[PDB]
Amino acid sequence: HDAIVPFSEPKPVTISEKAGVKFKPLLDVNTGCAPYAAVNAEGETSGGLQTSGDPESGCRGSKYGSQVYGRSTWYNDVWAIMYAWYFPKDSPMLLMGHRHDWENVVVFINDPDEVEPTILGCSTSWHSGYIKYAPCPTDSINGSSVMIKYEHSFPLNHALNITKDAGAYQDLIMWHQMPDLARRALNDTDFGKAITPMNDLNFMEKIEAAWPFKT
Ligand SMILES: *[C@@H]1O[C@H](CO)[C@@H](O[C@@H]2O[C@H](CO)[C@@H](O[C@@H]3O[C@H](CO)[C@@H](O)[C@H](O)[C@@H]3O)[C@H](O)[C@H]2NC(C)=O)[C@H](O)[C@H]1NC(C)=O
Ligand SMILES: *[C@@H]1O[C@H](CO)[C@@H](O[C@@H]2O[C@H](CO)[C@@H](O[C@@H]3O[C@H](CO)[C@@H](O)[C@H](O)[C@@H]3O)[C@H](O)[C@H]2NC(C)=O)[C@H](O)[C@H]1NC(C)=O
Ligand SMILES: *[C@@H]1O[C@H](CO)[C@@H](O)[C@H](O)[C@H]1NC(C)=O
Repeated sequence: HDAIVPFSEPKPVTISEKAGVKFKPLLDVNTGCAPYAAVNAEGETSGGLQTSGDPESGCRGSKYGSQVYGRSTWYNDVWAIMYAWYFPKDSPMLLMGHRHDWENVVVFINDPDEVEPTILGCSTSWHSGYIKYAPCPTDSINGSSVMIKYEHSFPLNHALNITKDAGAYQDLIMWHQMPDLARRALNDTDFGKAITPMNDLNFMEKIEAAWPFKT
């Protein structure tokens, strides 16, 4: 329980690293787990938590701090950045819920190599699909940080959506900055009902599913 030590956020050097840090979302959590690190540098992964009668018990926050995962690519001449969070359980009241949970938002900007790139759209994970916004509404943008809420509405489990309430930042690690042992684990580990969204199997399919523009 709470054994995984997160990666530190390295000081950004490349275009994509700098943009990754610049456009980190704010995450506000409502009645669920705080985000936890899913994997460590040695490739061990979180065991999650069994479902129980309280949505937050055991997962109010790691003694090691939190993590947010990032991965980016050009797609259809727009720059797409995925931010993903891992939670040890998703266990709402009245619902069966499950061990493990992965959520993500995809932020779309015009070009990462501008002094002030423009957010063009944003898509928030919703039970394997997305809620798509084009444009990303201004009231949910805090500087260059989209404001995201993790919450549940009966009769479905937790999901993400934009919000006007400012949350908090987590230490960001980008896919390429994790050691090969960690990427191997994120590529291969079975999280049951939760699917790791930025690993090599799923990332491009997810970016395509997240495309919010009326093309
Ligand atoms: C995802 O988030 C969006 C953004 O907040 C949600 O859309 C919003 O839904 C509410 C419905 O409660 C709309 O609220 C307004 O509320 C008053 C209540 O008195 C109503 O009278 C107004 O006519 C108006 O509908 C709000 O306009 C709407 N915003 C947008 C941009 O659509 C959306 O429901 C969330 N989706 C999920 C699945 O949770
Ligand atoms: C998920 O990410 C991991 C880590 O980046 C990828 O595993 C790494 O990539 C290849 C897998 O084909 C391995 O290289 C191969 O090693 C064998 C045995 O030494 C050699 O015969 C081949 O010529 C090739 O060099 C690499 O060792 C492996 N690393 C680890 C730690 O597993 C994996 O490919 C990714 N999965 C997907 C679906 O992309
Ligand atoms: C923007 O985020 C900060 C925390 O990062 C918060 O203190 C502030 O109230 C937010 N402002 C708006 C307008 O959302």
